[PDB]
Amino acid sequence: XXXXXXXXXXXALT
Amino acid sequence: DILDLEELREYQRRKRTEYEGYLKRNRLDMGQWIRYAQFEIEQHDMRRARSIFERALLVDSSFIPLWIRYIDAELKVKCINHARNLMNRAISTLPRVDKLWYK
Amino acid sequence: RKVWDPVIKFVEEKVLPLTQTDEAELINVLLVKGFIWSSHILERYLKVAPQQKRNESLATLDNITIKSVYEKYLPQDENSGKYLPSSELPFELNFNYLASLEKLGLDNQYEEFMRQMNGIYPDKWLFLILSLAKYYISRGRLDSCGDLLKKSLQQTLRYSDFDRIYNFYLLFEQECSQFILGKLKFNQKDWTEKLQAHMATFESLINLYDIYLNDVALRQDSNLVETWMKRVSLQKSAAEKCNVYSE
Amino acid sequence: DFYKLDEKLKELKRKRVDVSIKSRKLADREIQEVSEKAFHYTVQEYDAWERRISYDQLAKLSYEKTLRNLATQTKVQKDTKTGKITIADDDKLVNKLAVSLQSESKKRYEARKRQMQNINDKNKQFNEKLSRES
Repeated sequence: XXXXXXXXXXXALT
Repeated sequence: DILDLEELREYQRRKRTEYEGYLKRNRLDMGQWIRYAQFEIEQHDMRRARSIFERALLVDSSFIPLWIRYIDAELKVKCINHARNLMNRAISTLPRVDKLWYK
Repeated sequence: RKVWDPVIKFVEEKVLPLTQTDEAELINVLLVKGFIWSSHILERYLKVAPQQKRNESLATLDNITIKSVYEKYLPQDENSGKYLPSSELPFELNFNYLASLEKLGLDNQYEEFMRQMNGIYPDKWLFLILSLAKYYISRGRLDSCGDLLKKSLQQTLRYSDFDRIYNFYLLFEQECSQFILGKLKFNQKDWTEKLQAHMATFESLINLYDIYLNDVALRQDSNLVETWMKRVSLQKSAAEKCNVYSE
Repeated sequence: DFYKLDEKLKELKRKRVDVSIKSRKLADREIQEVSEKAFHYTVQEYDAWERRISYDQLAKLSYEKTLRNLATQTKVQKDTKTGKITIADDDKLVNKLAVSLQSESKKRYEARKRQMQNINDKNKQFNEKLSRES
């Protein structure tokens, strides 16, 4: 609900 | 209960009117006098408290718990010289009561 | 959009960590001395997540990610920038971060964290001293294990907590001597014989039991005479009693 | 060397098991804790055993008691321009007297409350008064 994830995405060994 | 000074004034008016009405209708209830004076000590208004104790003494100067309450009330608020005047007066009016001398 | 994933994330955390005893704990730790997408799901949510009940589940996974996010929840030092513990975090999560630094072998950072983590915590005085003993056991620093336990055994103000450190030290020396006897199965082998003898004579703990047991009481109640007289009864009746009465 | 050392280690391990067993029991208890002669008394001992109210005497006793309590915890000029005495007394003792009166008032008040807490409140107080009368 903080919505600080604007203009970014989740980050391979995974 | 009380959030504002004006609300404190309303509360104090109501309680003072109550106590003064009862002491008007029956002045000889010394305990009622004592707890009215205690109410004014709770309001931190020592002038009113002193006045109530003085009026109570004028109703009956011979009643020893009233003297002890007044003296202790003065001492509790660090008013030592007021207490000294008061105790000197107390023994001066009632010299044969051991309790005042010991106090 | 994040809140649809934790049901699957928690279930994955159940499967992958599940697929991944006092004496044996020391034995295995001594033996060691002879020498990822799931994290990113949790790491993405924890940028903006509300509570530590989520953060509990992250700690079940890995270690570089777990370090890297917790660094944002640990206060900096005023001039070193070191990651200090906080009372805003609850104790279990602090221990998880400690275990993260321990698993990554970031030795100086670990011990620097332990200095503070002892410092901020009374009551948890046992739990961290035993775990710091594990840090010394797992690594090659066998000397400092004995020195730690010795310099902490003479600091116990209660009998239960004494019993915890004492039985641990007992098991440690037994298993260490047992381990290094088997190693002989010539300078390194001379060293094995020497240190066999050393641990088998740090076994003096079996001799001095009642002296330590009453020294605990002399720490509780130093000026209670009957336990000074008991500490006279336990000397070996060889004009040693002069030393006790003098003290 | 190895055979005797191994046997010593085995016996020491048995002794270790014994000592740890005893220590565990001591800790268990530690946790569990936190879970015709008349003819030989002196005259001194005999005169004390003899021992085992007006407002004036009560006042004297109160004065004595306050002096006991006072003991356990341990200039004058006249202004010519007013005619009034001045006292140079220490603020620490003034404050301590006020605090003592406050705290003793609290103790008396709360003790009487505890006594109070042991058809109507006045009616049962009247019945208790009648039981004291009898």
